[PDB]
Amino acid sequence: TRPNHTIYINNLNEKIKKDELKKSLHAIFSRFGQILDILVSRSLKMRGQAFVIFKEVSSATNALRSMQGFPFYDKPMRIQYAKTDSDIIAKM
Amino acid sequence: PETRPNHTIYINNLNEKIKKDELKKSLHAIFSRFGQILDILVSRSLKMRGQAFVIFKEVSSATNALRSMQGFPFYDKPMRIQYAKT
RNA sequence: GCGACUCGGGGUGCCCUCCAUUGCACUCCGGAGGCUGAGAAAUACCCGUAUCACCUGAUCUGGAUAAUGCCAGCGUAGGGAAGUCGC
Ligand SMILES: Cc1ncc(C[n+]2csc(CCOP(=O)(O)OP(=O)(O)O)c2C)c(N)n1
Ligand SMILES: [Mg+2]
Ligand SMILES: [Mg+2]
Ligand SMILES: [Mg+2]
Ligand SMILES: [Mg+2]
Ligand SMILES: [Mg+2]
Ligand SMILES: [Mg+2]
Repeated sequence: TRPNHTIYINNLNEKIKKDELKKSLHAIFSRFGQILDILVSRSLKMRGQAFVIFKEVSSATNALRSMQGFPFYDKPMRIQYAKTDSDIIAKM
Repeated sequence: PETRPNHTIYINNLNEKIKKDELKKSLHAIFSRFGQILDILVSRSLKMRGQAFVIFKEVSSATNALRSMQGFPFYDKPMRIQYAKT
């Protein structure tokens, strides 16, 4: 896949609240770069997943490569580059 | 706000199920790497459950502490650390 | 001041217990049962100049709860959709 400012994370523990996820996710991923936002959805379709939007793309690679498979609340987490830019990015 | 940087750190999202006594010990170890520790305050109120303070002798210490352990797994729950107010 | 009509604005969460789901979103709602609410999915409810819906602050603060804007604060904050008819 092509690099993107946004990394796609899944296999997340589904019982974690949107806000703890956001908060906790900012914890794991700050290191790599300035984050613009973390988008969580618990809707059947999008539960257990999340999108982390990075100001820099070097940052996302820097994150995905490093945090790949790393533990998160009792279970690993998968990371890939998002398939397409996020709105907040697109318009730039 | 502004996260104003000082020598004490405030961790939260800590595992509520763990004995506060053991928790303090596990907190001393894990953090005694970032320098001198003047004291660790683990919370005891059914409202402050899951949080604690780590008072470092030096401020720089607290800074590396935060950074490094930020989001670090601890009893199946990523730590979250910031500076304590004032 | 209530109230109609017309058109428009808006939110849809939490899990002490179960089942289903590994899902590429910004077109913002799975099933049972439980909680709050007017409303947590229906063109249902609510609202249209507003200290009288809702948003942004807020990944905010304080308290409670199984848990959640559940209750406070912030909040005379910054935004936010009007004409017509009738007593
Ligand atoms: C489907 C659904 N939509 C909306 C609500 C209502 N709702 C969700 S958040 C909120 C009010 C929050 O007010 P708040 O922001 O806490 O006032 P503040 O503390 O900012 O002063 C309401 C009424 C509901 N109970 N169910
Ligand atoms: Mg139900
Ligand atoms: Mg508010
Ligand atoms: Mg609160
Ligand atoms: Mg309120
Ligand atoms: Mg109350
Ligand atoms: Mg207001």
